[PDB]
Amino acid sequence: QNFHPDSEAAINRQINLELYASYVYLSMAYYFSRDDVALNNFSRYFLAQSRAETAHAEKLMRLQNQRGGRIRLQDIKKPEQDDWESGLHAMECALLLEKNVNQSLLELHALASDKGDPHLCDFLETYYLNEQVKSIKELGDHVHNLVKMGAPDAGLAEYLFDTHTLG
Amino acid sequence: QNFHPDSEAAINRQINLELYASYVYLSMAYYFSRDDVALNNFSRYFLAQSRAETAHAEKLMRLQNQRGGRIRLQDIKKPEQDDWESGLHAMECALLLEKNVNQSLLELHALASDKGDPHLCDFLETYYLNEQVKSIKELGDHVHNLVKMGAPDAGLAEYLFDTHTLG
Amino acid sequence: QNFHPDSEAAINRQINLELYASYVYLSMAYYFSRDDVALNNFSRYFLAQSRAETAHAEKLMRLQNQRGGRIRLQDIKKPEQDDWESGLHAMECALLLEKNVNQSLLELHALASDKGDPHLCDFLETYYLNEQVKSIKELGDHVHNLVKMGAPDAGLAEYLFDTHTLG
Amino acid sequence: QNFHPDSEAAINRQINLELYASYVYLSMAYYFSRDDVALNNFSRYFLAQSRAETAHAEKLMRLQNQRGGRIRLQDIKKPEQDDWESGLHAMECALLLEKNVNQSLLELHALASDKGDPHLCDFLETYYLNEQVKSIKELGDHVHNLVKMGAPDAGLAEYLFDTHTLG
Amino acid sequence: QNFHPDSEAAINRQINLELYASYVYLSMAYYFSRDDVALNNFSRYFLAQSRAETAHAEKLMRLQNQRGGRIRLQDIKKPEQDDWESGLHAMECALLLEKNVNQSLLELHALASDKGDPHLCDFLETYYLNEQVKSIKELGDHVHNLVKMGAPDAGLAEYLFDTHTLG
Amino acid sequence: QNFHPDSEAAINRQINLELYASYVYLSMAYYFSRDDVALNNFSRYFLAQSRAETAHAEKLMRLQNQRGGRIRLQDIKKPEQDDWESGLHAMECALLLEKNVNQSLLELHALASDKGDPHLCDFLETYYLNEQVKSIKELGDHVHNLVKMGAPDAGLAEYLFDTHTLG
Amino acid sequence: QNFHPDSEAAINRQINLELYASYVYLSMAYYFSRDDVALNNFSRYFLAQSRAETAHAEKLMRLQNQRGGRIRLQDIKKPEQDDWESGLHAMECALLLEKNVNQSLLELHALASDKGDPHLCDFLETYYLNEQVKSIKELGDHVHNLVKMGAPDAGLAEYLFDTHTLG
Ligand SMILES: [Cl-]
Ligand SMILES: [Cl-]
Ligand SMILES: [Cl-]
Ligand SMILES: [Cl-]
Ligand SMILES: [Cl-]
Ligand SMILES: [Cl-]
Ligand SMILES: [Cl-]
Ligand SMILES: [Cl-]
Ligand SMILES: [Cl-]
Ligand SMILES: [Cl-]
Ligand SMILES: [Cl-]
Ligand SMILES: [Cl-]
Ligand SMILES: [Cl-]
Ligand SMILES: [Cl-]
Ligand SMILES: [Cl-]
Ligand SMILES: [Cl-]
Ligand SMILES: [Cl-]
Ligand SMILES: [Cl-]
Ligand SMILES: [Cl-]
Ligand SMILES: [Cl-]
Ligand SMILES: [Cl-]
Ligand SMILES: [Fe+3]
Ligand SMILES: [Fe+3]
Ligand SMILES: [Fe+3]
Ligand SMILES: [Fe+3]
Ligand SMILES: [Fe+3]
Ligand SMILES: [Fe+3]
Ligand SMILES: [Fe+3]
Ligand SMILES: [Fe+3]
Ligand SMILES: [Fe+3]
Ligand SMILES: [Fe+3]
Ligand SMILES: [Fe+3]
Ligand SMILES: [Fe+3]
Ligand SMILES: [Fe+3]
Ligand SMILES: [Fe+3]
Ligand SMILES: [Mg+2]
Ligand SMILES: [Mg+2]
Ligand SMILES: [Mg+2]
Ligand SMILES: [Mg+2]
Ligand SMILES: [Mg+2]
Ligand SMILES: [Mg+2]
Ligand SMILES: [Mg+2]
Ligand SMILES: [Mg+2]
Ligand SMILES: [Mg+2]
Ligand SMILES: [Mg+2]
Ligand SMILES: [Mg+2]
Ligand SMILES: [Mg+2]
Ligand SMILES: [Mg+2]
Ligand SMILES: [Mg+2]
Ligand SMILES: [Mg+2]
Ligand SMILES: [Mg+2]
Ligand SMILES: [Mg+2]
Ligand SMILES: [Mg+2]
Ligand SMILES: [Mg+2]
Ligand SMILES: [Mg+2]
Ligand SMILES: [Mg+2]
Ligand SMILES: [Mg+2]
Ligand SMILES: [Mg+2]
Ligand SMILES: [Mg+2]
Ligand SMILES: [Mg+2]
Repeated sequence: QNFHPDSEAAINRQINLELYASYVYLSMAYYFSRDDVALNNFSRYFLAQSRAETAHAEKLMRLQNQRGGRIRLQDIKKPEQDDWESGLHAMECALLLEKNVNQSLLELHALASDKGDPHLCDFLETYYLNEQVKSIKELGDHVHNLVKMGAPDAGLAEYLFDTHTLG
Repeated sequence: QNFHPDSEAAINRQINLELYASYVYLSMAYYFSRDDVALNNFSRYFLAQSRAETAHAEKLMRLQNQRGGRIRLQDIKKPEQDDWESGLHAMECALLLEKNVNQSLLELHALASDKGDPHLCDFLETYYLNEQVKSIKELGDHVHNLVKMGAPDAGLAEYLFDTHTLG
Repeated sequence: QNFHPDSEAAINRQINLELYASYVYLSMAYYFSRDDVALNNFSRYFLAQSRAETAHAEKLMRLQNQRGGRIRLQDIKKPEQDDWESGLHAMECALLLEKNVNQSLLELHALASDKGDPHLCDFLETYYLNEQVKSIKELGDHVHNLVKMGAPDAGLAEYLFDTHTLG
Repeated sequence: QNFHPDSEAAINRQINLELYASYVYLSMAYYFSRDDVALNNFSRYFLAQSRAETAHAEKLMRLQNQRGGRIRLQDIKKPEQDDWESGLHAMECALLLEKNVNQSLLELHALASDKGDPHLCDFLETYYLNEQVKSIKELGDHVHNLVKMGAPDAGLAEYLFDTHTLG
Repeated sequence: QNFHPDSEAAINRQINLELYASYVYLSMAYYFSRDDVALNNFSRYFLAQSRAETAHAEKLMRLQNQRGGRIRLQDIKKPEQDDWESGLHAMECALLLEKNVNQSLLELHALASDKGDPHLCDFLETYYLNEQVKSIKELGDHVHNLVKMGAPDAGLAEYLFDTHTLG
Repeated sequence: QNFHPDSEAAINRQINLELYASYVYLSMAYYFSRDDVALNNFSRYFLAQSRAETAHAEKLMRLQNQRGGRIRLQDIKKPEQDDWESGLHAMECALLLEKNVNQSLLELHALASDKGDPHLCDFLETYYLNEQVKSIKELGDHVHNLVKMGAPDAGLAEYLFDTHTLG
Repeated sequence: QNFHPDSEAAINRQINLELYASYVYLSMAYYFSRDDVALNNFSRYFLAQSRAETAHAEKLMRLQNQRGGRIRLQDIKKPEQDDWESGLHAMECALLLEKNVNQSLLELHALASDKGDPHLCDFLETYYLNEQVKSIKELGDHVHNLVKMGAPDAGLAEYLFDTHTLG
């Protein structure tokens, strides 16, 4: 009922994007536990983000079931890098990822609005759009502090941020 | 130390296979919560399996870090089906998946043995090989009961199994 | 005192028979946990019976010591089958076993009576004869329900009995 | 999977040997509660060993089921003696029994290694090989103390050992 | 009802025998607290036996009342010795006493059986015959340990038995 | 049983090496509590490592006893330095020590494998090989952070590491 | 301040002697857990002594740091024997060791007195001299009881001492 085929397909694309985001954060988490990086609170922070993205994907999969759509899964692409370079660079990449996921969600909302699907609009507003705003804000805060502190080249910056903000 | 490049690569392949298994089980979980399947304990059972496979993948990623190897992630391929057909068919597919993952782990163990890597052999024996045996046994039990009960065509079989064994 | 050599020997034969019964039930327990049988409550039920028969044997061994007799152990023969065929067939075999053990106990009681051994008669009446009656009754109940339900050929019967009576 | 027929048969032989060990210890337990031996802590010690051997047998029976093998039970032979002669002699016989069971387990491990069965090797290493080493050590300790104390001919030795080490 | 005069008289004889046994054990208890014996746990052990025999006598007196018989008390004869010689000798005398009391109870049971008095037979089987078997076994155990330890001439034997088995 | 003389000797050499490692860490602990070093959490960290190495030595001494080998102790050589120079240098020396101890353990495992001693192989895999991997990883993490922070010449680096990672 | 170079060197010699004493007691502890000695409370007693000597060494190392001295470690020599012969012989060797350590401490006190170092004198009096007196007294008590009991040749003596004084 009131579930447009374009919306079903767009939900499936968003599911894949959320799973991709989860994979990016998983990669980041295990980069920070390398013996040549060893920033354990950066690691835990990104692991927590990874698990949150899996929950984001699952809520959309539940939505598809609830609305009578058909979940169509696609390959989860590997992240763009295996070496994330530094705490600052990972934070900057996460910030860009969240902005890109946000743009996809806003396009999905525009599609739902065009199709007159208020249930889908409310779902996105309730569980996704403000979560994205908060995440983009948090990551921007972290990027700003790391830059001001002199990361990645100032030897104390990422260590101090790991042990005081993320710990 | 004592970490052969062939082993590093084989660990990365096993990481990908564990993530694939997690994805298969996630797909199965959300198949069973469709409005035309609606077997909620099959759904929860496979969701729990999915989360266990993610843990399997993470332990190998930790092993790579601990040994000084480099994690190299690859695309997580989508599962072979989106429509898993029945509770019995999903159980049979899970059984085959676990046997295939087991064969990969036994090949990894043979490689570790050939390279004289007792730490890697013990890691596989401690966390993987018996887990696989138990999982293959459990799934075989479930397949047998579903077949004997008359699944998928006997209308009460999958429902009764959902509500008594998996619930 | 008042302990006839025929009674000493008959007690030793009964010890062996109780140990045999324990072995039969152990075999049954592990038949029901095969991956092609997988009736876990049948398995637990027969395992509990096995442990009870070991206790039956030990009480007779204690009796021999208390009365000044000499325990003389013999081989414990393997059970008649390794494949118990079905839940119904195992229950029917257990019923026959308990009737046979009961007949042996009643012959032992008749011998004790003939030898004027009231301590031995009371021992059998107190710990064995009513236990056997209760066990034969319980197994007869189980056989009747399984037969009426359509076991072994009705696919739901043994499963439902496992999950509702024995569970 | 990866379960060699020679291994299936060797597991069945080991099951029988563990059940035999349990029977030997049961015989010993009830020897020590004779009115002409009356060493109640020797009795309890060997009864506890008997129950441990039954658990050893059951774990192998479970392994057979888990791996898809077929349990094939054989007669449990009676112990070599019904009169165990003394506390020292029983301890010496138990020590020899455990060494013989250990040799059988090491042959089983060598077979599993030859067949490339790391799951079976790990199973034996995890639950059997160190248990055997500890048991052989404990029994050797007990034999040494009993010999030094003058057992069986020094009238106080077995009594004092019963009441201070085993009690 | 169904209470034969021969049984009434035999119950009265058994009452007297139980009271005699209580007196023997009282004498033994106070022998072991002499300043030239001073085995306080032998003393407590026999005092406990004395009190148990008084209970045995009282239960028969209650039986007489319950059945409508007439209690006819007789002198309680003094024990055969006032000097019980040693811990071993007292244990051996207690063993003989319990065997003699057992023979009297078995004769009483035979009389009750001949008179068709199942209530009296059951009373003896329930409260007397197995108690006697257990007591004869316990005393035989104690005699055996004391003999093997070298009592009464080995200076440490009775002391060690007092402080470890009876204490 | 199955305990090769070469293995007995190699175990004794490993005992000595573990005791040496304990001594190195004890020296390091008391270097960091000098009035001209005064890094109390470096001190506590290395003291904890010292106590862990003593436990490593004791477990091998117990193994020798359990297997019937003869412990043969040798002088514990003093550490290579009394002045450990800096927090970074001590961490780098500890890392090299643990790699050297690891290589000795892997040689011991290879010897045990060659001699067909699965109990010894499992002992090393269970209690030593993964402990070494974890320790080498931890020390590598610490070295990396100290280097990146600018230790030993950056005046705040070792102090901050002491007070945030090791405290 | 007021810390003479002769005192610094003598403290370093005493550190080494305390570590040697700890090693002697460690050797003794593991002698008593051999399968041909098996005196578990002798073993625990000497293990506790070993740990106490390590604490004695550490307190002197702390003293060196507190006073601004330089700890200079030396090899810890192996104990004089690996086979300690008997419980009595080990106790006699421990008694001689403690007397020798006491003489070294009294020489250290005489040196501190000659150098006008009341802090060092008080340190020795507070933590070492009375501890040594108590230890020499305790070991003398143990030697006396073992000798009087007939150790090592009286088969019950060391066993009884293990189970009553040290247990
Ligand atoms: Cl908000
Ligand atoms: Cl921030
Ligand atoms: Cl900086
Ligand atoms: Cl298991
Ligand atoms: Cl099942
Ligand atoms: Cl149906
Ligand atoms: Cl009833
Ligand atoms: Cl029923
Ligand atoms: Cl049916
Ligand atoms: Cl152990
Ligand atoms: Cl012992
Ligand atoms: Cl003796
Ligand atoms: Cl009883
Ligand atoms: Cl006794
Ligand atoms: Cl004596
Ligand atoms: Cl780990
Ligand atoms: Cl770190
Ligand atoms: Cl700085
Ligand atoms: Cl004092
Ligand atoms: Cl003492
Ligand atoms: Cl002696
Ligand atoms: Fe998201
Ligand atoms: Fe996000
Ligand atoms: Fe897995
Ligand atoms: Fe799996
Ligand atoms: Fe029975
Ligand atoms: Fe039965
Ligand atoms: Fe066993
Ligand atoms: Fe055993
Ligand atoms: Fe009585
Ligand atoms: Fe009595
Ligand atoms: Fe170590
Ligand atoms: Fe280490
Ligand atoms: Fe000391
Ligand atoms: Fe000392
Ligand atoms: Mg960190
Ligand atoms: Mg690609
Ligand atoms: Mg709106
Ligand atoms: Mg809203
Ligand atoms: Mg977020
Ligand atoms: Mg349902
Ligand atoms: Mg594809
Ligand atoms: Mg292992
Ligand atoms: Mg699993
Ligand atoms: Mg079931
Ligand atoms: Mg046969
Ligand atoms: Mg029964
Ligand atoms: Mg006893
Ligand atoms: Mg035979
Ligand atoms: Mg054992
Ligand atoms: Mg006394
Ligand atoms: Mg008279
Ligand atoms: Mg009694
Ligand atoms: Mg500090
Ligand atoms: Mg040197
Ligand atoms: Mg191995
Ligand atoms: Mg470590
Ligand atoms: Mg002992
Ligand atoms: Mg030397
Ligand atoms: Mg002391």
